[PDB]
Amino acid sequence: AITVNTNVTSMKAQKNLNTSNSGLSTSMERLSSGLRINSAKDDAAGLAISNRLNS
Amino acid sequence: SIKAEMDQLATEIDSIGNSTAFGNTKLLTGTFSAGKVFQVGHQEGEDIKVTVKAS
Repeated sequence: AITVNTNVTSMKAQKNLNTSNSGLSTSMERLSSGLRINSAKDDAAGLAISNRLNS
Repeated sequence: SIKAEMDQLATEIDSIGNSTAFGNTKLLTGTFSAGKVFQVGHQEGEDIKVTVKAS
C-alpha cells in the first residue's frame, strides 16, 4: 500500500481544512455587522417574520 | 415558506440515492438488496456477502 500516484490522505485532509476555513469566514461577517440572518442561507422563515416586525 | 425548504431537502435525499455509484453501478437503488458475493479464498465456498438495502 505504498503508492506515488494518489494521496487519499491529502484528499481527506484538504476537505477538512476547507470546512474549517469556511466556518471561520462566516463567523467574522456575523460579528462585523451584528446580524445572524445576513443572507437567505440562514432561517428562511426568520427573515420573512422580521420584515413584518420591521414594518 | 418553511415547507418550501423541507420540500427541497427531501429532493436531495432522492438525488443522492439515485446517484451514488461505483463507476457505473448504482449502489443505493436496490441492486444490492439481496447481498452480492465476493470470493476471498482460492476454493469454492470462500465467499463474503455485502447487502445494501435501498435508501
